[PDB]
Amino acid sequence: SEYQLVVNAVRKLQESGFYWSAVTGGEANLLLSAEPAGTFLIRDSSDQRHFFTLSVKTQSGTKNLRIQCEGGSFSLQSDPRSTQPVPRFDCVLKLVHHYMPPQAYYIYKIPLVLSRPLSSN
Amino acid sequence: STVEYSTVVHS
Repeated sequence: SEYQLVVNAVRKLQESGFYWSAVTGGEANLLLSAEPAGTFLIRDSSDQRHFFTLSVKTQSGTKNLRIQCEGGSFSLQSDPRSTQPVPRFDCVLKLVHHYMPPQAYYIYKIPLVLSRPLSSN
Repeated sequence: STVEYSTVVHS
């Protein structure tokens, strides 16, 4: 706890296969440019107060959603107009599952839908 | 590439 929880969360995130080290926001755009909507990856944030950012190919182009790490649990940055509290997760696989609806939450009003992590090749 | 940020509406 207090550091072990954080480092264990980071570790497991790094290990997940969703995570792309040494990829910028611009490079995420390139990687996701030719991919179908709902293709996503997690990468390092270039922001001072964030470790990680989720990049997702949406119906309306590539969007970026900062990941919050409070208490060593993960959540996606939430609009204060949310009527529900922010769901939070002790692992990234659960986070990702939560935002995989079948054909649901939205971004400012376009659906946020993850479907498949970006693969190498 | 323009890098656009968003937040999620949880409702």
